[PDB]
Amino acid sequence: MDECTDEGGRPQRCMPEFVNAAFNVTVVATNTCGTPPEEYCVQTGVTGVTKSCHLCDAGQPHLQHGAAFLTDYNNQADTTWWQSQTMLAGVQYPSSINLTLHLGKAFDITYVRLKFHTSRPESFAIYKRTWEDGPWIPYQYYSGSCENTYSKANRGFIRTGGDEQQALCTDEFSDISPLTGGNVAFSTLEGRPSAYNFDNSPVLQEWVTATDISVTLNRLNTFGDEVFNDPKVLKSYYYAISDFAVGGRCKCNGHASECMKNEFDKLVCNCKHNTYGVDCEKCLPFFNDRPWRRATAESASECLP
Amino acid sequence: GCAEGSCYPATGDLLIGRAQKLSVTSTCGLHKPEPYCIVSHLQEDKKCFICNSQDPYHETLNPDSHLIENVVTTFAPNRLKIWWQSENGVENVTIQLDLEAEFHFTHLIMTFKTFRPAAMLIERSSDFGKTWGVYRYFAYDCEASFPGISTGPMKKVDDIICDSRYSDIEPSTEGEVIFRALDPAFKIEDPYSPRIQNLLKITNLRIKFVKLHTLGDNLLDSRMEIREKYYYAVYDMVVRGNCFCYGHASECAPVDGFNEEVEGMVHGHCMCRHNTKGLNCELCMDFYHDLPWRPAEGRNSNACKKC
Amino acid sequence: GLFPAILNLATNAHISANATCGEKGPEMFCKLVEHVPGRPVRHAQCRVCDGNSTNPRERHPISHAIDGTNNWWQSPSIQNGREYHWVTVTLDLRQVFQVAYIIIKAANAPRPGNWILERSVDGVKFKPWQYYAVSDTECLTRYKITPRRGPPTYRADNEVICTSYYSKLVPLEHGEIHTSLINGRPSADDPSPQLLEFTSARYIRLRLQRIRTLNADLMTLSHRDLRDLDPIVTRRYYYSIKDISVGGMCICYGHASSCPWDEEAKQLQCQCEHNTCGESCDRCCPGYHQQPWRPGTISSGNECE
Ligand SMILES: *[C@@H]1O[C@H](CO)[C@@H](O)[C@H](O)[C@H]1NC(C)=O
Ligand SMILES: *[C@@H]1O[C@H](CO)[C@@H](O)[C@H](O)[C@H]1NC(C)=O
Ligand SMILES: *[C@@H]1O[C@H](CO)[C@@H](O)[C@H](O)[C@H]1NC(C)=O
Ligand SMILES: *[C@@H]1O[C@H](CO)[C@@H](O)[C@H](O)[C@H]1NC(C)=O
Ligand SMILES: [Ca+2]
Repeated sequence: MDECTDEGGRPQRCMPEFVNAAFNVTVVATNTCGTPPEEYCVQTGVTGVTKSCHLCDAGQPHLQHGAAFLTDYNNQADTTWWQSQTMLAGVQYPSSINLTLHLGKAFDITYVRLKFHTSRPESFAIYKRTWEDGPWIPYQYYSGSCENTYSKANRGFIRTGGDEQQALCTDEFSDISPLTGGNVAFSTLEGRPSAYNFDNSPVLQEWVTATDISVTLNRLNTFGDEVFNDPKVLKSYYYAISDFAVGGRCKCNGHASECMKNEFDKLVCNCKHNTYGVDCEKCLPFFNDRPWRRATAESASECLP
Repeated sequence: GCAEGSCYPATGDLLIGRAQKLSVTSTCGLHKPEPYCIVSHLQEDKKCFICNSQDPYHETLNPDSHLIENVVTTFAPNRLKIWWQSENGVENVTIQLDLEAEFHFTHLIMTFKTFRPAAMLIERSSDFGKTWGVYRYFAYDCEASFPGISTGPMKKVDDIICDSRYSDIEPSTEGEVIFRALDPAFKIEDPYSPRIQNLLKITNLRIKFVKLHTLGDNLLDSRMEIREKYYYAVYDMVVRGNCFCYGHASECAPVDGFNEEVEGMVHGHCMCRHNTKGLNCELCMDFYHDLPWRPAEGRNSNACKKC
Repeated sequence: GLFPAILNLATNAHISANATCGEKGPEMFCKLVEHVPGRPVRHAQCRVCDGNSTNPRERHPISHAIDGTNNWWQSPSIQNGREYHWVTVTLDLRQVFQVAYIIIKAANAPRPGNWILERSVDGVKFKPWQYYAVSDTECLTRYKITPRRGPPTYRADNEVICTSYYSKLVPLEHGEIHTSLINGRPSADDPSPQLLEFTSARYIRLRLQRIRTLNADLMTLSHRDLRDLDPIVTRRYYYSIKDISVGGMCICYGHASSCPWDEEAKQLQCQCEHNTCGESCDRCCPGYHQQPWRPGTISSGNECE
């Protein structure tokens, strides 16, 4: 749907391509090993190394574990994984180790996925950014201590007619079952009562919009050896995610085909239907015949002169 | 600051150096080898082969060995092709760990081959088999396998319960069973008391099999010609623990009389510091009997005072 | 008495496909949330499906489903049409067996959400065995069947249940489905006579009607224009099956030892041993009018005296 009008005089709704929202973009992470010479190793079943007690080095690309390896082609021949600092830094806070993706425009994010290289964190969550420099709201809460960590009901659900914007807490990924390449995925329209009629739901349309996405790794799942505080035990727990998968489209509210990076070094929607703006939110001043509306499937949502 | 404060011994794998100390009443490849395979084999062009466990495993000469004493952790990239294979139609299978002295056990991970066993339980022995405790119960159906055992969330740190979180029906891709003696979050604090110490120190760990998953095809017959579809098999089991020293030294020297010039084993003899004596440093040494023995916690050395 | 040896019924049987990609020229399929493996340099993350090409990996027909050692066929990408949600797979065993279990595992797609397991004896009438849905709620709304609670158990020998535990999206890659028909039944040890025909069929139909979705299609849908959909957002949705292995016993009441292939009739039939009679070991020879013919049991062969 990269066209405005095919054969008729009136145009139709035009949607952008479903390109990945994390490809070839640098993600900012609070922590990153490599400048400190630090060794670590756990049960080596993840890869097959005899000990895997090597070091994180920033100067060695073949040994670095920074945020660059997080987003990439995700080739199955040689996966690239970002690794945080181990428990030597003591990763258990009221705060957390947070990594945030910057996009520069509102994107129609549909799903979020992660590929845990080493283990699923016991308690972690992923956050939103409705508008630039705006407040954060969460997608979903994965924790085995829903009532203790976030004080929320485990395996929560939203009934019909309720506030579907509010997130939930569930223990779907709490036990470290895969221990290698753990797949966790969340979709924006999962469990929403108004999902079927989402095209006529203003609340979902605004809520699904996102500019930046961050993950709050609250608690790191541990075997239970933290009591001894052994140095080998201390370095045997860490965070490692190999793929940061998030899907979305350049949200111009269905009034543009493609978004092109102009000389301002910022993305702008090539708005059609006599509109201009970051998301085609306003029609041209000469074309204020009718109020602006979302590009519904049935209608075209154009601005007459 | 081991001398000024307290340093705890490093925790490592137990199987390294203890591979020969494995026992089980279920091993294929006996004096009469027999075929053993399961439905839905994908990566192998041939359906299955013959178990031959009369020789220790070799990369090329003996690639079909399935002894319990040859299975190790992922030491080599050939981890995918080393494991032990049980017999046909076995319901009471048991494996155990043999320890020279009392060790500390906290958790074990076993990567199964075909199916997580229907019934799984751990048997505890803190006095070299004189008593027989239990850790936890795993069952596909708790009441069917272990009736009278509570099922659900955590109740107590040291309470035996039955959980189905590790007895699923889709373990083919090297599925493993997670067990933790001490909960990551349900532990209020570290008493370091005999109540928790006697419930954590282990002389001979015991793993028992009570049931095996059935796909329904073998429930209509009692013939030996079809029992080979169902069997237990573990890619690798790893047990992490440390030499018990009451928090005096951060390491244990190799056991005397052992000539293993390898890096990785975990011993059970602690050198004595802060004026103490004994195999595990359980008593103050000479001229320092003035104060009673006390454990070392945090930065408190709690060294025995001179008489 | 003595059932014949186990044989994989799916290996030597014919399989029919309702629709597979590649038969309509080239076809472009993008993995749901992830990129293509890096063998072809490919920013547009679709491997080219094909049906008539020189590269074996390009072609993905159903002739690689069971007979292939490790391969798969994928349903055509919905960009061709929305009607491709309903795809049926037929298992042509050519003879009536005693099916005990079925194994289905995907290759590069989530396990199908809504799909039925229909049996057949006469080749015309089809009776389903188990019902599958994306959620336990969908079982009551769509199939009007109460889903089972906790572990999948049978309250009756001939009961039919709707199980959603095998439709979870968590096993995104190589998701597995293990269906049992005897375990958990009240007459589990002794196969009840009514359970015999319930577990006996000649054709097993793997009717797939709905694909498991991450709400990608629901984000962009056009009810008014059903023939105009965004190719990119729908190319990520398709079925994929890589193994339909099935096992069972020959239906001759366990009065044989094996079921070797017969060159005379091109059919697989057990031998009529243990003093049995008839072409299919389903009768007793003349001279035993005192004892009417009846099938044997597990405990004894029940000779025709
Ligand atoms: C990412 O974008 C930059 C900007 O042009 C380009 O130079 C680089 O090659 C791109 N890398 C990938 C992997 O697409
Ligand atoms: C297992 O059980 C069978 C019969 O129930 C018995 O003959 C056999 O000795 C048992 N073996 C073990 C190791 O318990
Ligand atoms: C396409 O496939 C058909 C069979 O499905 C074949 O007859 C035809 O030659 C093929 N077209 C080619 C190879 O160009
Ligand atoms: C076979 O597929 C077509 C679409 O290609 C669909 O309309 C039809 O319903 C399917 N067959 C059955 C029996 O559902
Ligand atoms: Ca990567």
